Amino acid sequence: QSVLTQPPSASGTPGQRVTISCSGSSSNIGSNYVYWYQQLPGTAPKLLIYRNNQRPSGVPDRFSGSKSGTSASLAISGLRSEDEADYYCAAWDDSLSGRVFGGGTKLTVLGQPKAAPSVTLFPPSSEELQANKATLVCLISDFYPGAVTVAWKADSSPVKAGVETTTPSKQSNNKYAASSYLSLTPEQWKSHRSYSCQVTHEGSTVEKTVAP
Amino acid sequence: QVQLQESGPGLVKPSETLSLTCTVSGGSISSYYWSWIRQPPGKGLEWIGYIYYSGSTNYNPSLKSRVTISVDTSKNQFSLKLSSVTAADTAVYYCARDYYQLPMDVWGQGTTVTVSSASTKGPSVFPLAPGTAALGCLVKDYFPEPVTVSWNSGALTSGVHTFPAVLQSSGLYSLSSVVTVPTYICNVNHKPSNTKVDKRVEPK
Amino acid sequence: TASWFTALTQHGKEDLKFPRGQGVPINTNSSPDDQIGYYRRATRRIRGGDGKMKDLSPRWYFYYLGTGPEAGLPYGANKDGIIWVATEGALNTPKDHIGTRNPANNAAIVLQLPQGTTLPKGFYA
Repeated sequence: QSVLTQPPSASGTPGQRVTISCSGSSSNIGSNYVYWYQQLPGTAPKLLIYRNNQRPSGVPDRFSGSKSGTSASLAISGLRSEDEADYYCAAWDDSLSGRVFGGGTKLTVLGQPKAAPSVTLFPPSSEELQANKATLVCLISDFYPGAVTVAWKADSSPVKAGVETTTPSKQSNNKYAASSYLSLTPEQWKSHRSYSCQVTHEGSTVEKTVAP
Repeated sequence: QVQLQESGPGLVKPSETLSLTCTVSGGSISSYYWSWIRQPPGKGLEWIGYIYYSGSTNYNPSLKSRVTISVDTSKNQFSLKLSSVTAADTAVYYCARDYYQLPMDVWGQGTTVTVSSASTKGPSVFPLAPGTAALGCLVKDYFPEPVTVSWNSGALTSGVHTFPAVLQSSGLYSLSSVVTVPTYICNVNHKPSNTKVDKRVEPK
Repeated sequence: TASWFTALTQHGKEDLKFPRGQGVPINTNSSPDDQIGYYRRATRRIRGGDGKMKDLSPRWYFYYLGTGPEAGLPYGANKDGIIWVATEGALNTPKDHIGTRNPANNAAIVLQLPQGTTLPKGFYA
């Protein structure tokens, strides 16, 4: 090898232990140090382990690293929901004369209660309708798990075109939130007598209606 | 105390040359190793190279054909030069430092750079009129990323969620920022077009 | 610090010297062309329990030719604290393909000299 191979995902129950693997060759792990990094969504990587098993100041002592042969491992005891992040292994490579990363491992911590989403549908602004444009903004937030389907209705009629939607992302209180947009010409907004945003999650469904 | 900050272009036409620089405040260049790391949207990290004593260099051989990293001890900064940039070079670019035995112990915020023939365009912002109500403002039609949205000059943070932008078929981005509250003016900042636009949120 | 090998401690009072053809640390991943470089002396200041500064035994670090703190020094350039070594049959070329060591990447190699190497007085591992 000349690259580092990690499993793409991992998960575990809080309060317990989970480990992440990292496989390399004699040119990297088999000859040099291994270091680990944690990357929370939207942030830069943070050094967790250096020199195979040493902990920088501030890193919780529940993080533990090890190396043997051409493989390295990152152990996490007493799992906490705040440990949900991406984890990278990295090492120097003598063949490439450069530093090489692993693919990364998505860690998912479980045990979070299931919460219903809060959906808000916005009408087009008067300023937007002035510029001969009209957009419906359906905002979804405060739900777990992160599975959601959005349906748009135009006077009890389904609408497929002009629908753009986002993938559920994490918010500050460690829940999920997503948004959906409905591009519309001003005539169509005034034309129909009602527009609806239908969000389905855990089978439950919330529907918000807007009319000019 | 040591903090890093990347700066440079947010958009570069294909086949041109990417040129970012990183400014070190709270410490000096000294004899430390100063790296460049990039990460495409949704993908993994990739090490570009670092520079250290006597301006010595080490590059990832995959990018070695096109990369050039320099340092300037006077300005307390080091720069990246990536030539003949393709679409595969669109990523968030980080600078980092190796402090003796701790590699890449301090990172910068990372600056988003996109490679595209399209031109920069400032966004059109529109108010999202409203025991707890929700309000916000719509950042529509802009290129490229990112757009940073503050609320009441950064004084409002609680209940604020700036959703990830959406990519329309026209090639323009659009997002929305929302605040939960029982005067509110959102501030939109588009660096690539140098536009700071504020908007009142008038109830209806 | 940036040296690929450990230090050679100076216990006595004389400085580090080697006859011609000796002094180069063994490196399996280097070619007979590479076996040529220099040593560099360094002293240390310690603070004992007496609260008074004390000098420790000086240490010498090997650096391949054209690399390290004296990378821009030609072989044989007389200077106190720097001595030169070479194995017969090695080229006088800066070995930047070997470079220096990053303490964040790997450890320092245990400095080993082959059997039959002559060390001055006060020098022993």
